[PDB]
Amino acid sequence: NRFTANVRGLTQAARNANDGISLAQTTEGAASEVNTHLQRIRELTVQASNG
Amino acid sequence: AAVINTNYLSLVAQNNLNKSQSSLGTAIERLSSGLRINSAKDDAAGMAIA
Amino acid sequence: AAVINTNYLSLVAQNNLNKSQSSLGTAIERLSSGLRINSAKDDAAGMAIA
Amino acid sequence: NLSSARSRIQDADYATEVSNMSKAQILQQAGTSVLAQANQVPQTVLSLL
Amino acid sequence: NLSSARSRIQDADYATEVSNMSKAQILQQAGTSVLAQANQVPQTVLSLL
Amino acid sequence: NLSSARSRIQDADYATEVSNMSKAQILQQAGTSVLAQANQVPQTVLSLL
Repeated sequence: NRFTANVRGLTQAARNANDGISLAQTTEGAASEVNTHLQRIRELTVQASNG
Repeated sequence: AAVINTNYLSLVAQNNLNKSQSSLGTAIERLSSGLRINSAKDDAAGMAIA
Repeated sequence: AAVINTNYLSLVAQNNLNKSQSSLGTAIERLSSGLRINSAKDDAAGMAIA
Repeated sequence: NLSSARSRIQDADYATEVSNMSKAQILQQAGTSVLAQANQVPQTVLSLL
Repeated sequence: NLSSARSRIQDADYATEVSNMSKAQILQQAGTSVLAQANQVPQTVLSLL
Repeated sequence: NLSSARSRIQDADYATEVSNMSKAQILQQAGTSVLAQANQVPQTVLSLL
C-alpha cells in the first residue's frame, strides 16, 4: 500500500513536472519574442543616432 | 510520447517553414522590384529619406 | 466446507473479473478517443484545465 | 506551446495504454478460466451420495 | 493586396492540412483496431459453459 | 449532395453492422449451449425409477 501510494504520487509528480516544463516553454517563447523586438529597437536606435 | 491527437513537432516544423517562407518572400520582392526599401514596413525611416 | 447452496469463490472471481473488465473498458476508451481525460470522472481538474 | 501543454494533460500515451489493455485482456481470460474452475468446485460434492 | 487578403482568410494552409489528414488517418486506423478488440471483448463471456 | 443524402438513409454503417453480427453470433452460440443444457433437464427425472 505504501508502494502504491508512492508510485501514484510520483506519476502525478511527473505530470506536474511536465506542466512546469510547458509553462517554462511558454515563458521562453514570449521572452524570445521580446528579444527579437529588442534587436529591432537597438538597430533603429543605432540608425537614428546618426545625425 | 506516444500521442496522436496533437503532434508538437509538426507545429514546430510548420512555424519554422513559415519563417523561412517569409524571408524568401521579402528576398523575392527585393529582387523583383530592385528596391531594398519597398513596402515601408521595411526600414520605415529609409523610405522617408528616399 | 462442502456446501452447495452458495459459492464464495465464484463471487470473488466475478468481482475480480468485473474489476479487470472496467480497466479494459477505460483503456479501450482512451485508445479509441485518443484522449486520456474524457468522461470527466477521471481527473476532473484535468479536463477543466484542458 | 499551449497545444503541447494540452497534450501533456489531455492526450493519451498509447505506449502505456496499449500495455494496460493487454494486461486487462490477460486478466479477463484468466478470470474467465478461474471462474469456470471455481464453478466446478461444488461438483466434487456431487460425487458421494 | 486584396488577393493576398483573401488568401489570409479563404484558402487553406497545406502544412496544417496534410498534418491534420495524417493524424486523422492514424486515429481512424487505431479506432478500427480498438473497435475490433472491443467486439472481441464479449467473446470471453462465451468461454465458461 | 443527393448521393450523400441517399447514403445517409440507405447504406449500412459497417462498424455497427459488424458489431451486431458479432453480438448475434455470441447470442447464437450461447443459445445453442443453453438449449443443450436445457435438454438434459428431464434427464434428472430419469434417475429415480
